[PDB]
Amino acid sequence: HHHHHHMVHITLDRNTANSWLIISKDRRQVRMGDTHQNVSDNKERFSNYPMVLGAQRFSSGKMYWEVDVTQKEAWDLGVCRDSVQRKGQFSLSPENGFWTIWLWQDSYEAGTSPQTTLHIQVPPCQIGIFVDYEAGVVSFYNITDHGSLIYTFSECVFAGPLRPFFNVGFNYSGGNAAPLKLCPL
Ligand SMILES: OC1CN(C(c2ccccc2)c2ccccc2)C1
Repeated sequence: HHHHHHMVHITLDRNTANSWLIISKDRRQVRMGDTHQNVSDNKERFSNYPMVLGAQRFSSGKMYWEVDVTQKEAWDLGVCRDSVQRKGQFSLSPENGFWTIWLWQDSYEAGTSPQTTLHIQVPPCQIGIFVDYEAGVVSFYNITDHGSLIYTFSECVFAGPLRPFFNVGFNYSGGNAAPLKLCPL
């Protein structure tokens, strides 16, 4: 892929984070804490899952960023509507305003309803996410495997401003503490 030149500088929005997350000073890394991180509750925070949004809002154009997923057993990545539900249980689906992929129990899947099996030959250490707002496209690329395509959502009905979306996953196993990191341009 030759999407690199629509590169945008993404930072994380502390105010949207689940109360157990730790966001780095530079707002480019997030990880699961071992407790409540001593923040007040607010209506923006994802309550049930270890999720956080990027600060940037997109309503036009083409945008590209990269995320490091090294050493993690579980995570979700992609974009979502600014209007997504924050409290209680919900599925990741385009009907609920999410365009995502994930790793879970040694398989990769796209967040369709129902979920779609992904075919990845080289487990990725870094993921590229490309959004074309006008075309209605969200695509995922395997940076570890020369940028090979992972998945394309097309005919997307965004229905509002989009935000970068992150889930660091639970760490019941003790093998998923590693952070998600926004990679430099
Ligand atoms: O793995 C769980 C998280 N741990 C907490 C904990 C620590 C001591 C006694 C009981 C509980 C905790 C760790 C660090 C900051 C605040 C609380 C045990």
